[PDB]
Amino acid sequence: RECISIHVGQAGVQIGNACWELYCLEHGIQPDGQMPSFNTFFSETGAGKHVPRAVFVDLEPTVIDEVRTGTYRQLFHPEQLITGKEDAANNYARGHYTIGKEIIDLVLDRIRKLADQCTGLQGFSVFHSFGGGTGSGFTSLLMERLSVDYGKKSKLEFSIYPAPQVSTAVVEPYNSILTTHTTLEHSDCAFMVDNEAIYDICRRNLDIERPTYTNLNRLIGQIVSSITASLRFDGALNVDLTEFQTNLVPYPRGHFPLATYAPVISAEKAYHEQLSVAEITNACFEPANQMVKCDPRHGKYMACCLLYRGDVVPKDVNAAIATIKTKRTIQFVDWCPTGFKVGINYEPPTVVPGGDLAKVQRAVCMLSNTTAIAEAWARLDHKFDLMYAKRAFVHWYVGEGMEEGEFSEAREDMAALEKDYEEVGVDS
Amino acid sequence: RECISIHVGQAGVQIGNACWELYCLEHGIQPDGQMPSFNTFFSETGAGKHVPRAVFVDLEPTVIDEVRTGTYRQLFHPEQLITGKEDAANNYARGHYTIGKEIIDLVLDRIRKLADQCTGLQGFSVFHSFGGGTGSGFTSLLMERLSVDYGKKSKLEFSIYPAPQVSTAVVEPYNSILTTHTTLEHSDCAFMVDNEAIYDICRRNLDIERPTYTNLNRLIGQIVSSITASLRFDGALNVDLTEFQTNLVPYPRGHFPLATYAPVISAEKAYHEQLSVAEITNACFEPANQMVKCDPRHGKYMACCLLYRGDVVPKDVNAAIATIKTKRTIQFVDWCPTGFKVGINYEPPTVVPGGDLAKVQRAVCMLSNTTAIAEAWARLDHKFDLMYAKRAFVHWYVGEGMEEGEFSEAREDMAALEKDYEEVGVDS
Amino acid sequence: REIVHIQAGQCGNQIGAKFWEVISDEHGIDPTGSYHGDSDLQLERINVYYNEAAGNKYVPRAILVDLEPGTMDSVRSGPFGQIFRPDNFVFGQSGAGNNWAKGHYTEGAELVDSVLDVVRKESESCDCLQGFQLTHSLGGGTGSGMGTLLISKIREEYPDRIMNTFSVVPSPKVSDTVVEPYNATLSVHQLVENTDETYCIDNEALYDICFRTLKLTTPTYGDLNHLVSATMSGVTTCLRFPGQLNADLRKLAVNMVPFPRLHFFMPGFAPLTSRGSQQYRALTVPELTQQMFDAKNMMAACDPRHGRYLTVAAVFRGRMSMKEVDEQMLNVQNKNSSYFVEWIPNNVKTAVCDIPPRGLKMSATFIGNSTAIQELFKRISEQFTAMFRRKAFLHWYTGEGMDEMEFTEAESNMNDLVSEYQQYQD
Amino acid sequence: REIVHIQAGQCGNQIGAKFWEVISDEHGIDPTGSYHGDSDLQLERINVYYNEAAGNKYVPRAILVDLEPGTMDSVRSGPFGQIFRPDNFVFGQSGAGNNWAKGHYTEGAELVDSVLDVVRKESESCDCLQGFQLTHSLGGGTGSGMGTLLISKIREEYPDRIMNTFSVVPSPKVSDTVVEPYNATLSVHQLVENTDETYCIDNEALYDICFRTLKLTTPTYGDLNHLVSATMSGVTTCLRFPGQLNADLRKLAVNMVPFPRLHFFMPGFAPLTSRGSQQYRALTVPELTQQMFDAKNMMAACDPRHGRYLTVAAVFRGRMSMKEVDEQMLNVQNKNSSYFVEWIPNNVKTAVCDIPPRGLKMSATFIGNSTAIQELFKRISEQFTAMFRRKAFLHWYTGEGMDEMEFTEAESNMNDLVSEYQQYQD
Ligand SMILES: Nc1nc2c(ncn2[C@@H]2O[C@H](COP(=O)(O)OP(=O)(O)OP(=O)(O)O)[C@@H](O)[C@H]2O)c(=O)[nH]1
Ligand SMILES: Nc1nc2c(ncn2[C@@H]2O[C@H](COP(=O)(O)OP(=O)(O)OP(=O)(O)O)[C@@H](O)[C@H]2O)c(=O)[nH]1
Ligand SMILES: Nc1nc2c(ncn2[C@@H]2O[C@H](COP(=O)(O)OP(=O)(O)O)[C@@H](O)[C@H]2O)c(=O)[nH]1
Ligand SMILES: Nc1nc2c(ncn2[C@@H]2O[C@H](COP(=O)(O)OP(=O)(O)O)[C@@H](O)[C@H]2O)c(=O)[nH]1
Ligand SMILES: [Mg+2]
Ligand SMILES: [Mg+2]
Repeated sequence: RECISIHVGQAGVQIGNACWELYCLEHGIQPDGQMPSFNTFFSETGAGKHVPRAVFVDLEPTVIDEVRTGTYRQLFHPEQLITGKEDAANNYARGHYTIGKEIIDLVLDRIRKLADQCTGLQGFSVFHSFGGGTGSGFTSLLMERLSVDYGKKSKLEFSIYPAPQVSTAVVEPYNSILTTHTTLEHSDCAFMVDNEAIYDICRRNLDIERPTYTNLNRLIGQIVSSITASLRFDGALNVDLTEFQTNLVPYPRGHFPLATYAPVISAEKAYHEQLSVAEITNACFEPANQMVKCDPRHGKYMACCLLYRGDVVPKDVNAAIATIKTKRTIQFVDWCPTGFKVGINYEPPTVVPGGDLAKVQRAVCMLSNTTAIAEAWARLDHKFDLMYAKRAFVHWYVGEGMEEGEFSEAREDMAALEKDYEEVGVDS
Repeated sequence: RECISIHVGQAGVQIGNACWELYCLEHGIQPDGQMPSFNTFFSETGAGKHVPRAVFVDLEPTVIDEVRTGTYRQLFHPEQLITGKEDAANNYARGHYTIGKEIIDLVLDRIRKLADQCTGLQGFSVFHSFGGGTGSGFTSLLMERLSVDYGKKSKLEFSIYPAPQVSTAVVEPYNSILTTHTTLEHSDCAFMVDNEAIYDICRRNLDIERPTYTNLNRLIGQIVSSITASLRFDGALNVDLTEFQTNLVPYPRGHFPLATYAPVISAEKAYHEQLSVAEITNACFEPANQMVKCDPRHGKYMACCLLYRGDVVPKDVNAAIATIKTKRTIQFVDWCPTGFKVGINYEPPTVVPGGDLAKVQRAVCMLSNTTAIAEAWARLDHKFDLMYAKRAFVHWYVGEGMEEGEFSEAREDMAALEKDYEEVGVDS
Repeated sequence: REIVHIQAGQCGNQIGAKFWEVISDEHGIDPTGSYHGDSDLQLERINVYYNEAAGNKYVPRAILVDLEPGTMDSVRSGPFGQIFRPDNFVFGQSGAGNNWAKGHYTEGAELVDSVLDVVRKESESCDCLQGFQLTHSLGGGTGSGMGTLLISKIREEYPDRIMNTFSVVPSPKVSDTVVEPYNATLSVHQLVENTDETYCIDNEALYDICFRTLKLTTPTYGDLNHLVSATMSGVTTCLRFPGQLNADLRKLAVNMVPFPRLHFFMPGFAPLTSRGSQQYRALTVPELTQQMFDAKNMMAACDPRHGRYLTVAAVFRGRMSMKEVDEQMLNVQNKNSSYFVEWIPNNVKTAVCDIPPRGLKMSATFIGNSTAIQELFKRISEQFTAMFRRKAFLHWYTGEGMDEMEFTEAESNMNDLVSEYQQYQD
Repeated sequence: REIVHIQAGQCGNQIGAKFWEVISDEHGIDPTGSYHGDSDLQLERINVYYNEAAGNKYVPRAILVDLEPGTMDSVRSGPFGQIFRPDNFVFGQSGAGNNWAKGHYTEGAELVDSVLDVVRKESESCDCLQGFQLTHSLGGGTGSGMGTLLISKIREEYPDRIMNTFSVVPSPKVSDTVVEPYNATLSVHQLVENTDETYCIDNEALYDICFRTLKLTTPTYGDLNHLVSATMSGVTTCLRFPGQLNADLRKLAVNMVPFPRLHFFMPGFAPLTSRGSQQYRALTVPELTQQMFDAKNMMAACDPRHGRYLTVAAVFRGRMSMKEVDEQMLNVQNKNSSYFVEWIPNNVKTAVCDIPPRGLKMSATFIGNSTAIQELFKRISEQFTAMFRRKAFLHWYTGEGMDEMEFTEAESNMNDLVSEYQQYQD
């Protein structure tokens, strides 16, 4: 019943920092590993120290060093903290090939070591970003190997969705297009969120006009914990990760369920307001709490999964579902009946001490696969196209051995993906 | 069994301030929402805090900020307090169109959120003023949307009637004429009062020669509470808001029942004097307590509703009615028999601590639809005409996209309205 | 043998609040539901109005109906609101607002299906129903509007059961709803031909009695509805309890209705005088008959000596001689022969029960069917016409789909009852 | 004479948690395993569900099956999880994930061999089995998927034993798995012809009952599964305990199945009302029959008066007269003759046990086989078709090797049950 977390790149690792901090908060784990009390994620020592079963990869020492100098440096095993010396430079060509390919063997052997520590490997999940060099480059490299060795294990990916308006990486389209090509075909499911959309959540629901990544990742951590800690904890409907895959992936392509999370409420907003299960789920179908800037009303739904924490009675859930099925404007694709996975954990929602979110007594996470995602690809299509037509920055990949045909090909694969969304949109 | 209050504009909000203060006084609600004890208006939290189901709209931060810095800032939910940055400038053209139309979507979504919080929305009422930019401009904009979404719910409006002698808004005729055009057709019933008439009440019955709006709105609040708090409280004849509409609106045009309220008595005037139900109702048919400067003896009655608080015995009421039907000079229109709605609540009348009105043991509110209202329109007709003939101030509307034909049209709609009053006056 | 009662409208619900109170008084049933009496008779015929639930709990065989929970709640909050089971509270949410169209024609119509289902459940709980009784106002939305709808369906299900109703008739002086005559007109249109009989109660007359003979200066509706319940309870107890005469409700109906359409009644009650005079009163049969005949002791704002009497029922409670009763009724017939209709020989009929109302030695209930009743119809019809021409509040009604020609026919039907009273007034 | 019960899936495991609790309540068996009762009957027929282990320990004759230790652990952690022996916990590691293919076709299939071995060990421990019972969900991976596989093998080993199962049927409103109708379709395809009978439980209907008649605002699945266990326990106790009628499960099966393929049941239960009304209820046979017939007291989201009734079983617990029962059942047959099928004279059958359920004076279990059941199949089949065309999540299933033509045949088979209900609906 075990799983592995993999943190690649800054985004992967810094999100991971929040994630493991939250898992410590879930059980009262001390920075040194001492836990007085979740062995699906952790491995126990004779001292009662538990080791989070995870791998941290950075090709630049700095971020891992940040871990190594922080409080959780005692928690993590030195072998889990893997670092190279040089970067990918925002570039798949080095991340996947030239540079990252050198260290990956080590990385894999640490993974395999942990796989041998697992007794019942259920699977794993990889945290990264769609635009970066290691964030997406190295990441796909890893998938190429992991899908061989662990072909039957859960291969869930979580990635930051490139913001349409702000991006620090000029060749991000190129990176992301190459990842599509290589991740679609290897991964089982990839989830993503938009930091821009999140900012809007922070300013509207948390009332914060100063979000940093350390805020943004707390919110992400909430979502992740709902599906990682609480799915291993007790509930009414205990849903596994493999079950998630078995209930969220409808086609052999990928699919890309997007996250939505409600409650996201400031302490003051929690006052004077009573949420019910149904009210929270109402919020879950509002564009306003959509974690990716993509309009839910534009597309049609294919999948939807609702996962519940704390004070949730199935009775209320059932009523809530009835209304979301019938009251809303949620259009859905023919193919699908509304079999929405309901996970119901008794495990209460948790809050980070010193965080922004209010203590809540119940909480709902929503995953959804909508046809509007093709518009996200359309965004990438043109951004890629523009650059590629001019061949701007192309020498930074070509010099590492990339082929122009390959890039065209990858775009075409994306186009095919868009076409398949088109297909799904056609009802039948 | 729920309802929504909507406060638009200063007039709407400052009156609302008095209204919600009174509701707090009705139940002992603390500024923080803590109530130790009316859930038709309020929504309950797990802390026992109740939230007044209302929306506050101001396009200028200041008045809402006044709320936000006062004691009731803890009572109101931050989302209920909606503010823009700029004003309508006394001008429908910006209030309804150019400016207010930008924020209204937010406003509506907060309304809809509350509508979803309602379980049995009975309806709502809107507080504003006939002359202002948001007071009437924005207001009608709102009605345009609310009448679609909530077509079957109560749409009661309350507005300040432009004083014939004092007005601070030079284009008030123009504003009010445009509202007629758009409110007549959308709203169900609009009530109004004249601050000048009220001043006369304050100086003659309360003996106060220094009324401010904060006095004036207390008196308005009294009237409103009689029909809002006490209609949800227990009585002999428990009358609902929908019932009010069903008992006050005779035609599909609008109608405009005017308020009259007796008792309005200073503490010293209460001494040495014993009011009965009948005596109070005698006062209700006196011009002297008429809240709008329009002579009750001029027109003919069409509707009349009497709502009772505290120590009222139907027995006495019946006798009182007999005498008002037969003793008075109240002429009434043929169409109507004297079916005057009697609401009889056991709920006692309440008084604002530090207010001007005396503690009374019983109280009567009167609503009435008289043909004399056409004279009020006549006032507007000429004021509009004068301006419009010269085309004074016209550029302040034209520059926002208003049409001259439209203005003519709106006047004509008013003329038609006057003609319908003429019609009703003709007995048949 | 059993009766089901349904209350509707704020009026009907508050009247029933007193009615049931009295019935339990009659049988010694506690506000909480159990029987703590002390007479054999108290339990013996309890079946007509109560189901004994396990634990010696008695459930009043009645349904409380409204479209606002708050009124229902206030009923429930008092003594005897606890004796009613939750299942007898059938209500919606959002009023009616005293609108017939909403009550009958549209919204209230929706609730009626759930009401009727409970009615059916109770009809099965009874061994054998004698009939049904409903309490309501003629000018009210749920009282008359929704109530009428219900009646038409109950009658349909049970043609063979007694369908009667008591209703508050708009008093000349105190109408609450501007279209109260409209609602009343519509209820005549529907009720008269869908009921076996209806009673006419005028609050104005009641307020006069309470001060006129009872000399009271503080009544409320609960005090006046006490008087109403006195007449209602008077009727059914005899049917319940041992007497001398003929103690069956249906037989009463048979004796009081000479013609299929003219079944309107004027209730009255004796003894009914202030305590001061109680030291100066004598209790004889002529004493009760004096109070019964006197128009001022009628609860309906009519004047029986203005019209003609078609039928009279005199119900007596307590030990009286047969002779005395016979003779005094004869005397009444003789002395007031100018008001009685010549077609019916011996138009005054009697019924005698040997059980007095709690606290009194004797009592009598006056039930009459005169032609004078038509005057109420005339007042309403006239007022109606004026409103009809103007369509006052008819946009509310036509807005809910009520058609003016239906109202036109309703007007005719009112006029028809008047003409038929004239046809037998002679 | 004995029964073996197997629970599977998170649903089945949690239902069984309440079921066994109740059985031990019935016999006075402590959560730790020993007998501390107080009635002769409590031990007398204990054999059907318990093995007495040395020390006066009773072992529930059941196997708990899952593919996740954590659910099993949570069961084990409560009272009565200690009464089960470790050997009755058979589970794997890694879910199923609500995937039929995994459960039945592939991975769960692997575990079944160990389950069956324990089954065999228990079949030997019994003197003489009457049958087997399984608890599961129709749309679940281990509930239906793995569970079905097991059933096909048990039936193979014991053709002569009763094979029945109770299963949660996907409610119209709350499906959890997107392909829940797919799993259900596949289970029909496998189960119907590999079972003697199956019961149809709808959670939605259960949630309505708990608020509708029981007036409760906090239930959980444990409270609703209590109601489920009431019906399950109702059936087998009679078989266990002395009664009047005919108290054999097989005989029940014989009387309820007119046709080899149509063996689906609608359970219902009486008395089943809130405490408030308990002070206003009477406890008679007609009272129970009123609650039994009423569709709202059914635990299946069907409507028996929409379809036709093929067979009805009325099981009674506690002292009742034979006469009264006979007459009321006859009356039911008479009054609801429009719903019964004309081919079966006297289609309402009874069974009577003299032991009441703990705490009640009397109780009754309603078991029906109507044609109305087909409506559930129709809903599923339709939903299935849509998904079938799109292959939603079928890559998960086809990825594990499930072939679409097998699914095609499953669809037909669903439609076949509907057509056969039509064939006997007439
Ligand atoms: N939510 C979130 N997004 C982040 C965080 N850090 C970076 N990102 C986003 O991820 C992308 C940045 O990737 P980089 O940090 O440039 O690169 P990398 O993927 O770590 O790998 P290299 O390019 O080789 O350094 C941008 O789109 C950022 O907006 C973080 O802590 N949280
Ligand atoms: N009774 C009462 N009348 C008020 C109050 N405040 C303003 N009024 C009247 O309402 C009108 C003033 O409207 P404004 O305050 O100018 O404007 P507004 O309607 O708030 O909206 P803008 O023009 O965009 O500022 C005048 O006729 C005032 O006499 C108040 O607190 N009470
Ligand atoms: N006697 C009597 N009349 C009542 C009572 N309540 C309302 N009424 C009368 O009923 C009429 C009003 O109808 P109402 O009962 O409010 O209608 P509804 O509640 O909408 O069905 C008026 O003529 C009142 O005098 C009451 O408790 N007793
Ligand atoms: N009555 C009832 N239904 C349940 C319970 N648990 C899950 N369910 C129902 O079972 C279906 C989900 O299947 P599940 O039991 O999770 O499948 P599995 O665990 O993979 O075999 C849903 O329709 C739920 O409503 C329960 O404890 N009681
Ligand atoms: Mg980096
Ligand atoms: Mg302003």
